[PDB]
Amino acid sequence: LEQLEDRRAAARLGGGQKRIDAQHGRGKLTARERVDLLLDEGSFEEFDMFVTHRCTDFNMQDQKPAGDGVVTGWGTINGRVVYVFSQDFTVLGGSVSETHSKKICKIMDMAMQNGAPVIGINDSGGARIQEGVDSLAGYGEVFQRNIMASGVVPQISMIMGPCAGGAVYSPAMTDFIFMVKDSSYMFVTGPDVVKTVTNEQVSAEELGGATTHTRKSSVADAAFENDVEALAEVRRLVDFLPLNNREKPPVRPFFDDPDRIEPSLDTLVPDNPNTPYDMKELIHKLADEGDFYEIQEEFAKNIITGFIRLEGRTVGVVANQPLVLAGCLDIDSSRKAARFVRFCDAFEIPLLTLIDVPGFLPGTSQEYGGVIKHGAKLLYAYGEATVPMVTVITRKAYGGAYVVMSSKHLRADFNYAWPTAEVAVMGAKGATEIIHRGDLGDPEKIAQHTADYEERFANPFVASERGFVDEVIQPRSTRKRVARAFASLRNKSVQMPWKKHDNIPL
Amino acid sequence: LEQLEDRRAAARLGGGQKRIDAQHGRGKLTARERVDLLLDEGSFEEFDMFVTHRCTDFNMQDQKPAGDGVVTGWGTINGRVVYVFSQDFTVLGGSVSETHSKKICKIMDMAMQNGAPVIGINDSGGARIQEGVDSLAGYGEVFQRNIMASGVVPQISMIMGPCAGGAVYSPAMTDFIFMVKDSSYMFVTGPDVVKTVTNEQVSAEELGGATTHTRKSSVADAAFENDVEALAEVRRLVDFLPLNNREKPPVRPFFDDPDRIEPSLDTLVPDNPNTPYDMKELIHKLADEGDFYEIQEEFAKNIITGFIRLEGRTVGVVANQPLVLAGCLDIDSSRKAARFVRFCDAFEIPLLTLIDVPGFLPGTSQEYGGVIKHGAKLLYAYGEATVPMVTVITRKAYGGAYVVMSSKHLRADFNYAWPTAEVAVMGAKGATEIIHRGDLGDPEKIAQHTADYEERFANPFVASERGFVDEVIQPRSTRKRVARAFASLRNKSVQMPWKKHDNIPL
Amino acid sequence: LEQLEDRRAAARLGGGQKRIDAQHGRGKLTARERVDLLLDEGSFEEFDMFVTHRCTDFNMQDQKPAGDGVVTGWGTINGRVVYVFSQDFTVLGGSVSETHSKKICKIMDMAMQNGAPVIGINDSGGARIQEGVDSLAGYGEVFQRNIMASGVVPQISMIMGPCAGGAVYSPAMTDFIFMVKDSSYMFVTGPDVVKTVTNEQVSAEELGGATTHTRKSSVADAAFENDVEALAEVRRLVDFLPLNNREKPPVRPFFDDPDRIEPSLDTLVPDNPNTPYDMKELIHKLADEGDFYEIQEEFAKNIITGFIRLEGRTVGVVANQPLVLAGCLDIDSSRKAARFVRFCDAFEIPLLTLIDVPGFLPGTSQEYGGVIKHGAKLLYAYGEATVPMVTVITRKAYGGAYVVMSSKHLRADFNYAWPTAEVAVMGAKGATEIIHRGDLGDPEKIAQHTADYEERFANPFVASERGFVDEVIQPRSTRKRVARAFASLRNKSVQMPWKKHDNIPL
Amino acid sequence: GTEWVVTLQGADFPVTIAADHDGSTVSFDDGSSMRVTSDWTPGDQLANLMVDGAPLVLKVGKISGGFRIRTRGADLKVHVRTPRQAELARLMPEKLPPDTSKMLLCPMPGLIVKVDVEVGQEVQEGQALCTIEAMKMENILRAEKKGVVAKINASAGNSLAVDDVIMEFE
Ligand SMILES: *C(=O)CCCC[C@@H]1SC[C@@H]2NC(=O)N[C@@H]21
Ligand SMILES: *C(=O)CCCC[C@@H]1SC[C@@H]2NC(=O)N[C@@H]21
Ligand SMILES: *C(=O)CCCC[C@@H]1SC[C@@H]2NC(=O)N[C@@H]21
Repeated sequence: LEQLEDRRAAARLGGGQKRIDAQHGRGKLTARERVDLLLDEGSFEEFDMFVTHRCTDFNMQDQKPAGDGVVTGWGTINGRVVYVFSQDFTVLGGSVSETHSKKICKIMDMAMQNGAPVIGINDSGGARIQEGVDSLAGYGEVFQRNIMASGVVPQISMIMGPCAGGAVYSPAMTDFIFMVKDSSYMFVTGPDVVKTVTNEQVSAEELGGATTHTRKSSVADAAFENDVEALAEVRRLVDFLPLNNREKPPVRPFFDDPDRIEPSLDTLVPDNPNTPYDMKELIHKLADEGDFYEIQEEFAKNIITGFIRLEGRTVGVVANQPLVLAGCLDIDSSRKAARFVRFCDAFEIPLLTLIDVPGFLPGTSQEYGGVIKHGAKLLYAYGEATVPMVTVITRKAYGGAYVVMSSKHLRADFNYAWPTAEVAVMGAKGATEIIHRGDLGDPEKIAQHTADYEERFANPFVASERGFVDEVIQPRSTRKRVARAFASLRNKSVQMPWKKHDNIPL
Repeated sequence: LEQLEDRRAAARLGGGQKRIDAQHGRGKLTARERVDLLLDEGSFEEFDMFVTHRCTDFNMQDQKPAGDGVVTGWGTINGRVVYVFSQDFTVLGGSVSETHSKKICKIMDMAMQNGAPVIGINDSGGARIQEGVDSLAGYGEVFQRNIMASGVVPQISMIMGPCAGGAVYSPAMTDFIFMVKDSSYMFVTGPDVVKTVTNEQVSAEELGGATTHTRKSSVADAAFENDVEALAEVRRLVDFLPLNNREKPPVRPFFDDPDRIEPSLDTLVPDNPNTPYDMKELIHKLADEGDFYEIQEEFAKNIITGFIRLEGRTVGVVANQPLVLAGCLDIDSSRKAARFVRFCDAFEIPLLTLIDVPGFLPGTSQEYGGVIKHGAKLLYAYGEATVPMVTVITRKAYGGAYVVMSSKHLRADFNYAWPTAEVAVMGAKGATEIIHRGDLGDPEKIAQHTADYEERFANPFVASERGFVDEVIQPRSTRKRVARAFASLRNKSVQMPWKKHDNIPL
Repeated sequence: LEQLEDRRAAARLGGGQKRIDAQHGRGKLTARERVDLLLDEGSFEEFDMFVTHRCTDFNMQDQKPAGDGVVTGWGTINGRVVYVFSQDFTVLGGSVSETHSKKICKIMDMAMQNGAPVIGINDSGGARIQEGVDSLAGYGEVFQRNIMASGVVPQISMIMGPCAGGAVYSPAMTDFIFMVKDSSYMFVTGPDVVKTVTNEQVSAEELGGATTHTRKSSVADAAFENDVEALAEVRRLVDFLPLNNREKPPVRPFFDDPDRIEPSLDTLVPDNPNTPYDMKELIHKLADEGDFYEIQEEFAKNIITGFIRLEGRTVGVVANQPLVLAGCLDIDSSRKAARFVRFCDAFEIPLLTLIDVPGFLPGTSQEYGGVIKHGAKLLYAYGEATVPMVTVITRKAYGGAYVVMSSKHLRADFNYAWPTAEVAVMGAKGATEIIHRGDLGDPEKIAQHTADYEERFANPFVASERGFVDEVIQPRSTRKRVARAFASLRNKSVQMPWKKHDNIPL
Repeated sequence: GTEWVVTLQGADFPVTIAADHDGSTVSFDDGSSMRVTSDWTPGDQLANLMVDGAPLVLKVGKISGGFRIRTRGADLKVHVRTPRQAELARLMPEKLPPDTSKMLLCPMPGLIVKVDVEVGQEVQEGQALCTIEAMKMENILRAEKKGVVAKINASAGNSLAVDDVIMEFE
């Protein structure tokens, strides 16, 4: 029947051409166009295209659009199966109803039964108020599913419009949250209620816009320039990810050599210890084709987390940034890396940790803020992780932070060190003042006592004598060292004690 | 050999009678005296009593005290095996060395192979500086163990003196942290460094004193009046806990009746909705002999978390407090309950959730602080939880929060409601403004539209029609309803999908 | 830093150029040179190169060499990862200390976590006396590891110098022990104590030399001519072994045909039953490219144990040798094959058993020696084994022995027989004297009774009528029959009852 | 244990217990011994006992080292510890309440619904002072310690943020 073709075409129109224009007007693509750019050209199979809601209150039944506000289905990304749903803002604002959720649940349930990621494209006005608790329930089933699949299949969240209220909590639980620079936002409570309750006046963009979240709240992982790159970059991400927790990170051709030497590295650590250097230089040179997909770049900048490949295999990376807060660990940097580590581990992605940390960031702000708990998270993460862990300390490794950064006490596999490494209880200075009390009134004793601690302990060799640093290597060879180190760990298999689940600090 | 008796008695002296006095002067008991009050009278067996450190730097080898700063071993609490370590502040300040940790690791490793809790009594000046990285490694081995045992065997931390630096991170990862009102404290960085770096001058007690942590930082679960009650109250806690993640909560005699009726309850929810009531009244009347061991009482007071027994079995309880922030859900309250939930679950302790939440707390403060992530944690907790979950909504249950508070969509078992319950998308007012825009310029339309939403939706019956509330009960019968509800769930067995671990937001 | 290069090169010198010569003087290569020839050219990555001991007694702390006596790390053999440690005799005699063992444990622990063999190159003067119990503990952690890995990852021990005291017990527990003809030896107690306690005067070489052990004690699996062939033959061995108990025997190309016919075989069994033949001829003709790596060749020569490949896959082989003790089974032949069978099974290597045994070797020496127990070991081994088991009886298969030699009652898969096979309760003679008592006084009755038992029972057909021999084949086709027999069993999977472990006689 | 130390109205009573099925026999230092008989069981807020044949009715509550007992106008913490418990408890510092500001700061950014106190009025420790409306929820603020109102500076309808001094006390 060409009647079918009509219904089909009919559906495909969403809230209609006038609204479609409205949308485009905000520089926002349509639900369907977004899907179109996400999946491998013509590989999309749609489901529940003619689904209609079951609301009867408030004359809601006089407006029963097809699809009910969301496009769900499956397709592939570079030939690999992926499940998706794109909210159609032009249809009842892409408001969440019993039936809209159900549609999302169908593909989530399918992603789990078949071991394939789920890409969620949120662009909704929020709940469908007329449905009363059915709107709430709708969210519930999505949440539950979101929760059950955590660490079982990747869940990449894409916010390309508004995300308000209960809704925020779903993406919240997915493994990644990307937003589109200016056309997207999300917050639990609206700017207007923030007014009537705080008397504070603030615009949605200020409240929960892409920038606020990629830089201040610790909620989004990146803010993309617009709907097109946002989608291009998501596929990029997926190409690195494993399809689920059973298979290991995907492999693919690589036009680079595991034995590549970067002599440039040999002078990366500046002579003067007060002078930074950009840790990212190292990352790039080590990374395979120099490709580094960074996560949460604009947040907790005193620490870097990203993905790279080695010999064509995915490798997650956590590294300290001297350029910011002097590579200190802090509540935020901690929460930022902590989750990265756990995700990579839950999904068999190995970890490369590049170290140069002084200690933690001092402050009443930090302690009152709970570093005791947040700080621990990253520690907990490495302690729990069982994927292959390789480490390279480039310079500073002092005290508690030293231990936290994938130390050998957390059971990392390879603990490499640059000659410029310095692993110790604390800096020579402070160390001295504690070890030599009755010697301060003699500014030459302590000037000498420090000059010795410095000469005897600030380096990687005392740790070497102990075995805590498996080896001290020439900076240029890092790529070579690390690459084969991971290679030999491809078969690693380690068992944590049985337990329903962990109790990591929150 | 009475020579043995001598060596023994010698060791028992710690850093000497003069230091023992010093300690007592601070209102602080000795390591050994704390162990003495914690364990079943004469049941303590000590290990590694004559252990000495292996340091040779800084003439450290001229001071080789027995025990090396910590008292380790096992014993029982009410006949149940428990592993313990009490740091001896009088011996090298109870400073952490390679060998001090080793001693702690031996009983941790033992607690895990035999499935019994570990009680940590921290009272240490910090790392033993002279040991260099050996002190760090010492911390590492403890940390790792803390991590592997998370959610496998209860780990209760008792801070009864100083806890500074890397050290704080251990208690951090344990399941509970209790402090002793005035003689204890903890922080990652000391007050003096906070000055040299922040130019802010603050006292140890201000920086990380019992109070600061029991109500500002979210780190401690309670601040006991002094060493004696602290030790008493900890056994009290241990009496509720299961010995490990295999057995279920312990059982014991109970002089109360599962069919007890509290008519008083029938009038606990005030008629005027703007008038609070203390949710704790309910708890006590439901709880067995009225006993309620509260956790984190002085923090995130807008929510309550604690332990009670029903028919003599442990039941965890999470409930909203109208008396504070109007029972709102907020970052902190979320972080507070979320962990409580997860711990109870990991250890097969059922949950009773008493509800009366209006929504989440509005504010730029909240959004910029990441409620999207933190708020989610409690949701995640209930989603993930598989122990038996019973819920009683006493009044308010609106929108997102409604879903988060152990909703039927998170797969709770019993979803009871008091006639005074009101489950809905949002309040009648706001709901009306959204559903009826073209009607605001007619203050009698909206005044009537609200009066209808109120009359038609603010109640537990629409939810009942749907099945979301298994039943609406008479308040007086709650104890009876809930008790047998759990009774029937003792066999509950539910499976979450296989995964290395979860990826909960951090 | 070229300073690094110096430290590095300094370490590489071991006990110094003067001692290196001493070593070379004894025809012995250095620790590092041995490692150099063992691992794939440039594929060795060293660990703990700058480790120094922690001893303080007997001025031991004034001699803190780098590496502390042993060279550890990993590398590859034909591209497959292997973990290794070579004891450096020139350094404090390659004496075992707390730290020397630690180094060995690090790579043992790594071999196990990644599923790769461990090659141990022992060349040590024994324990480091000055360390006291720490030397004992040092051994302990190695032993423990040695034990946990037994049958989980192949452990090949190479003795290339002295090995005395507790030390011997480690290689004792590994899967193979190879010695170097004249430069090596091993014994629990030294020749000098053997004197002062036995008044017996014997030289180290006599007491525990390569020869003594490869043919008298039953301790070594082969004595190699010198350090170079020793190393070469070990890789040869490794090329047959699986990397751990999870994967199955490695596969590789093979320039031979599974259907090869050796007509020469049709006349291998001599007409006269009192004339031997060399069972090894058969083995070579069946073996793939005629390659047969023999284990314990020079010991219990009445039985042969070795490895061969078929269609490029590894196959273990146990076969009777007529040339010695008339292919009798005896305590030693039993112990010798029994373990071979068990190792092959523990590692999924199939077994081919070639049979021609008359029975067990009679004697007071045997009975008082416990053949009841030792004899059973081999029986136990085949009874327990579940890898694929193919058998070919070339001639004699009488009584008990018949059963022990991978009989069909031990659930072997293929029980082939050459027409020259003779399976029966016992020889025609003895059989007759028991069956016909009242007939001995008639030397023609028994002369005829025997002639009938002989003509009616000494063959493979009565056993065939019973199904005990799946088929009787033409000798020339053995290679063809056996090859495909195994081919068809590649999927074999059989389950033994659950148990912590076996209780085989010791 | 059988030996305990009951610590009442600042008085210590080293005591020994022996009990069978009927009741219990508590013996004191001076050789004297009372016989306690009771229906009581944990949780009962009221305890009807029979000590030395004479009725003793108490109101019970749990406390770390024993209970809060209330008999006649009496109302006192009764610690029941073991001799070493007691011994050590004696080394515990004596708790001194916190300090109070004579300035009632507003802890919730809300709206003042009502003030039920006048200037120069005298207030009891814990007495209702005012009532701020939070988020459609009433919060009653109360006197920290007994005192007298110096000055008030806010009234019905007022809307104050945190810390804003609501009242002052002399
Ligand atoms: C100069 O050395 C002033 C003291 C600064 C100490 C630094 S700041 C961050 C590092 N972590 C820490 O706790 N102290 C270190
Ligand atoms: C009345 O004064 C205005 C209503 C205030 C809104 C309340 S505050 C907490 C509740 N949750 C939410 O997001 N808004 C509700
Ligand atoms: C012939 O000389 C007499 C028979 C000898 C018996 C032989 S010796 C080893 C064989 N096993 C056995 O028990 N009997 C066989």
